[PDB]
Amino acid sequence: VSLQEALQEGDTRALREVLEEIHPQDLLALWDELKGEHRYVVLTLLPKAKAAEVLSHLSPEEQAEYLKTLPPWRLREILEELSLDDLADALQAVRKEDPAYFQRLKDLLDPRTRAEVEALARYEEDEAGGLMTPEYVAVREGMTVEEVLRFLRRAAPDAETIYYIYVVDEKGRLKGVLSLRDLIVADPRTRVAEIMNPKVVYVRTDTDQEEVARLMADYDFTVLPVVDEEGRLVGIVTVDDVLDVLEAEATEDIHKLGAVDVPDLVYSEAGPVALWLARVRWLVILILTGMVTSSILQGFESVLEAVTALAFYVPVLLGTGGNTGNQSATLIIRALATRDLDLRDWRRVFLKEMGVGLLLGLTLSFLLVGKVYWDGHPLLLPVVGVSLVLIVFFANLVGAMLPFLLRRLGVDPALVSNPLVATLSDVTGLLIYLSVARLLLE
Amino acid sequence: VSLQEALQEGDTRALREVLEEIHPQDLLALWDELKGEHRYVVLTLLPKAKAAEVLSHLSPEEQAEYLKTLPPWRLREILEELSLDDLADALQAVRKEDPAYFQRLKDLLDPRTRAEVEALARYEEDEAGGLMTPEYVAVREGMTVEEVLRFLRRAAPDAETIYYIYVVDEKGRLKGVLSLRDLIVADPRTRVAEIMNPKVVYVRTDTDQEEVARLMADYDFTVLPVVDEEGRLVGIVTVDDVLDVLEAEATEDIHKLGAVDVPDLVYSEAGPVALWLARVRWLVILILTGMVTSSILQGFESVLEAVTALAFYVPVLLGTGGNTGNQSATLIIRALATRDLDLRDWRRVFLKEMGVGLLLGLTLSFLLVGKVYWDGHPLLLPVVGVSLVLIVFFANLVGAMLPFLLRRLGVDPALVSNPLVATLSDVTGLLIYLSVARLLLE
Ligand SMILES: [Mg+2]
Ligand SMILES: [Mg+2]
Ligand SMILES: [Mg+2]
Ligand SMILES: [Mg+2]
Ligand SMILES: [Mg+2]
Ligand SMILES: [Mg+2]
Ligand SMILES: [Mg+2]
Ligand SMILES: [Mg+2]
Ligand SMILES: [Mg+2]
Repeated sequence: VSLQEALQEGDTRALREVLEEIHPQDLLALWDELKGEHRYVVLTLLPKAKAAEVLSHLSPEEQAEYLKTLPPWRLREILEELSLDDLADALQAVRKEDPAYFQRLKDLLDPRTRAEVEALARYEEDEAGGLMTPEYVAVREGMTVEEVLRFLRRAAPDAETIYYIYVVDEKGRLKGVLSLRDLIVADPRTRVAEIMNPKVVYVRTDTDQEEVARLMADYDFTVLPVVDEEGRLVGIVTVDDVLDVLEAEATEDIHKLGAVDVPDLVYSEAGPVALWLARVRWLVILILTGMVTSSILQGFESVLEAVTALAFYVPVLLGTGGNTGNQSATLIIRALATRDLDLRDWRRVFLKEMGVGLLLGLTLSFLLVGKVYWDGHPLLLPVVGVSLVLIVFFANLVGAMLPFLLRRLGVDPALVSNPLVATLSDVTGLLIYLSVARLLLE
Repeated sequence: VSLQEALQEGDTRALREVLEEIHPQDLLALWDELKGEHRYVVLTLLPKAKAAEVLSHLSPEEQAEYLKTLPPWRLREILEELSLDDLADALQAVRKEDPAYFQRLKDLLDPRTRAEVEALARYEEDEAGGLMTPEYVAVREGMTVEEVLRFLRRAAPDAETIYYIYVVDEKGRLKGVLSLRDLIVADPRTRVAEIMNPKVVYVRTDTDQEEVARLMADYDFTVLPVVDEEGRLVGIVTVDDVLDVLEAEATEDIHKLGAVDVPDLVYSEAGPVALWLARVRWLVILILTGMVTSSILQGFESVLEAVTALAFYVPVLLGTGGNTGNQSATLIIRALATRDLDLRDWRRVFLKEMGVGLLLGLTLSFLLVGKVYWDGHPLLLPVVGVSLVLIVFFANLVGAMLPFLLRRLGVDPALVSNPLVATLSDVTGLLIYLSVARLLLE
């Protein structure tokens, strides 16, 4: 963290001596800790490589932000020494802000590369496309080892990775892998179609990130081959590239465990007006059904004017019944995602749960009713116990069987938030404290 | 999914023709879909490799489970053709169940390997140790390229990975990397200390998984070098190995967003008794403070017998106030984790939020109070609006400033669940509907 010295004079000499011995990340680490001036000045000095990298690892918006400021003499320079896949996605960041700057800034790009990027924008950001890089290593089945090792002796600094060589026939279709770990021990005269592997795993141009992701986690890979409608090899996907697709779809899920329902969402980047518009979309439909909570507490007013001396027992009661429905749904929901359990594993849970439900209800009842007495209302004390428990159970069995419900209909169970619960757990959670009090007084 | 044929006869011939052409994973996929008999019989047929693999990818308990049943003539067989790191962790799985079987089963292990694993158990399963594998590639600074490429021509099938060669001096200390991608283009006569990289990133033997994980996501690596107290290179960590550490610490986090507070937790594996003991640890402390919710609704009974005609407005009211505190805490909590925001970023949120809070409260008030009239209680209609709003705000500002609170004291913010909120959001959320009704009647 000494860089903050060879930069205060705004010279040239003492600065360049640093922007060559420090790793891109160190910078990224102290980047959001910089000033609108230093940054605007550093992203125009580090070498072609470093500058490019440090950019691809910036918020999509923070990227296009410095693609409108940075001097045009460096644009046609960075865009090149910048990995293609990282570009494609990054280049798009701009489009969400300036549909013109795109068409224009795009020209600064060499037509030899542009035509390639003019194909990675046609693929969604969900499917393989928006992740696959064309800079791969592809050989032919009718070649030698001494030949492939010599083919990589060159064109090695122009391919995302030469550790996994793919094989394709004349028509361009894939038909086998070829670990370099093998090209090193094999005999220099051996054919390629004899050390290769015909049983190759792949991913279609259109496969949800999550899906693609999973494969590289089970099959313990690091490089997945992307194919097209017919079967031609048109791109590869790196692991450090998908290692993010996780934290992303991971934070997208932790998010939908609240109201917050917006695709890519960061925090430091979003004015109060922004959070508001989204957060309040949900917070509202939620208090539409919750509204019915108080409307029903009305229909049963006749007998309620009798439950006059009590009813103070709807907070602790309707809440604990909610907390339950949560743990339940939480646990099952993530499960459905971790490929643990399934659409066919619902019976098995329904049951398994009934046990935990009535199991808890009892431990809890002893606690609530133990004080529902000591508090000062020994009168009608069954309404409390019979309900808390008759509910904790009825609740845990709701949040537990709901997530499945969605999947049976095709919908990210993550949608079944905690509040969607702490609400429907108030709806039904009340009707019980009513019949368990009405037909407990006549 | 044809395997279910060459297995019904319980023969020998037609079965082994399958357990040779089927990938380990296909099996794992249909493993939890098998019977206590087929499994117990298949894990004794597949070749040394496949059988070993399929085991390392099984719940820690489901592992040690089949290490007490499987025939002893296969144990000293699997435990060998089984990667060391995966063993270490796996062999421990047994220890949490049988402190004897361990000491014993351990014996079937070749002393040459045993002494190696008798060192991977002294490292926590949180720290690097429980993840680092000793089967790495380490060379010396004073060697050539044609020499390292020739050193890998052999001992290639006994190293976790030879794609990233590490350099160390005579005393065994690390001092540079060496990408194979380089050993391929460099001149066969070039020394090692001239194409290597002195600026190497590393991880100490004791570094929380998450921490070690992060590195391999930023520096876009795939192989991290593990060092010891002094600085000697004693192990490496694979990406596909850490790619899990994520989904793990990822699901540990989504879990702590409820009561569910237990380290490694799977679902299919946990008798209602299991879930119960943990889930109910939290659901209890939670309804200890929630208990206070109804005890306070008492202290204000004198004025409450007055609020007879009403008070049915505590469900929709105290709930929406809770839903708010959730979105808040959820968003901020995950942020603290995504390295977005910080312990210094508390002021900027407190403010940013005041806006969103009072912003929402109003949108919401319009909704609640719009019906608090049309419902049939136009009388004292301010108690509803003034509170809902005076609360939505005071709630969102709680769940928003709570996660930081813990971090200021060193505690995984994830602990601040949603229900921990939907409860404290009931405590304070009430006291308001009281002063906003008591000093609104005199
Ligand atoms: Mg894996
Ligand atoms: Mg990439
Ligand atoms: Mg998605
Ligand atoms: Mg999801
Ligand atoms: Mg509640
Ligand atoms: Mg930890
Ligand atoms: Mg990364
Ligand atoms: Mg490993
Ligand atoms: Mg965590």
